[PDB]
Amino acid sequence: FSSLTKYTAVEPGEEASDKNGALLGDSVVRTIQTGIRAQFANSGSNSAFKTMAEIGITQDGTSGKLKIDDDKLTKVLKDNTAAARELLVGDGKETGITTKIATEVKSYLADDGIIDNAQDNVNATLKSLTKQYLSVSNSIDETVARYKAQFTQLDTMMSKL
Amino acid sequence: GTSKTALNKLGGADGKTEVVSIGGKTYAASKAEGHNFKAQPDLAEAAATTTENPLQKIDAALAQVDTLRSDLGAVQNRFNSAITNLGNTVNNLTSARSRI
Amino acid sequence: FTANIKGLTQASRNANDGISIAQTTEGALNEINNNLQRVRELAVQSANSTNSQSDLDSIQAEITQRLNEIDRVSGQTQFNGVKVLAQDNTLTIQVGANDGETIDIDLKQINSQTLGLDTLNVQQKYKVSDTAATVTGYADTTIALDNSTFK
Amino acid sequence: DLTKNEKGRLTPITKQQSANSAKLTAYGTLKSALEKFQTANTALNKADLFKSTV
Repeated sequence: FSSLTKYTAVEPGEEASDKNGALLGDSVVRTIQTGIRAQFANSGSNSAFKTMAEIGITQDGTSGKLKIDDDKLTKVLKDNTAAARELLVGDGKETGITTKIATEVKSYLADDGIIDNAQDNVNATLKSLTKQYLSVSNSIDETVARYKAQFTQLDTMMSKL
Repeated sequence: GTSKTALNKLGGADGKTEVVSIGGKTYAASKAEGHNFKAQPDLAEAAATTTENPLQKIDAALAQVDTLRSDLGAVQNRFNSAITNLGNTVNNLTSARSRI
Repeated sequence: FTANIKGLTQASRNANDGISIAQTTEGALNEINNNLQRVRELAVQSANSTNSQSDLDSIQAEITQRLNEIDRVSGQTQFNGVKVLAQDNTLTIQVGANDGETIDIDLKQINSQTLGLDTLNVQQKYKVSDTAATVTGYADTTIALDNSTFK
Repeated sequence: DLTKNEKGRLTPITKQQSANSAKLTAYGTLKSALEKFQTANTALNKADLFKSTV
């Protein structure tokens, strides 16, 4: 997701830049990132330890990389695996991170899914742009036809002289 | 730029932070140095003792996250509208100059 | 038209500033949500009373200190004069016939320390063990016998 | 004025279609990512595996 951020800032001194970022002009991926990160914050645990606090799963200070504490995670899991069982698995039927992630992904893959709707809108937009390209192409063809008529006229005038 | 000898209150979770009080408001001397007073003449600091009820603080933090993402979406669609308008202007003007 | 060139250039830089605003808002959102995750981690850890209070206080102090560090490094990065958490500024796109309607964006003072999260303390203060007449230490003095009487 | 007109007329809108194609490729990449998360979820959601005492 951090690799999807393409940006080249330009000061007023230099002219306009032709290069455009791959993921720019599009906020749906940012919404997906926010939703995924928020759902990653577990709060439906049956145990009092709703958060993964006791285990030792720590996100990075500036980014979402899990700066996992190997010795802390190891000492906690040798202390008790039951906390891990009751933390994220929960009941195992409906409660749990995996269940909601899978359900929302199954929603996304369908037509009602936000990613599917985004790509449908993308293809509709590019088809409208293809219609615009056809319009510009026929205008270019007409203008080139006039230019070639003028060029042949100039050739005829130079031949007369 | 002038240091004043004055009674300093306790500050921090442990209370060992020696928070200097200036103008009747206690400003944490730890972060007082290196901060521009012009932008924020009266910044908020950790008050005496502690502030309870963390639940409303977490609710405020998540509301801040929500309003920040809303502002980000507003900015996104705003410059998207600006970009499409300027692109339409550019292509219209180049078609016109090609025609002329 | 010569004004068209400068209008187009400033419109392009305004769009670039808007993109920079979006990216720095993403960065700020990432930072503040990392802080929120750490804070809820601390709250869950300190909810139980079995853990030592000194460790909880040390973790609270560390959370406050790197929150201050990240806030100050965010507030000392100002490129092209755009920044949210530091200054209040209004930016309006010029109406040079390039934009149908001019939109004005306000970047106000937005910080999480106003919410009072740093003000929180996990452990309530306990009265210190006081010893009466400890008789320890000294006081530095420079007084001396009077010059006139001694002379 | 042939060169100026040609340079203007070759690529007037192509950047937009290129951006749309890049967006579609990004959608495909994130789709592959979510499939690998499906695989991970299937691997871990098994509640019996935490009962291992070999």
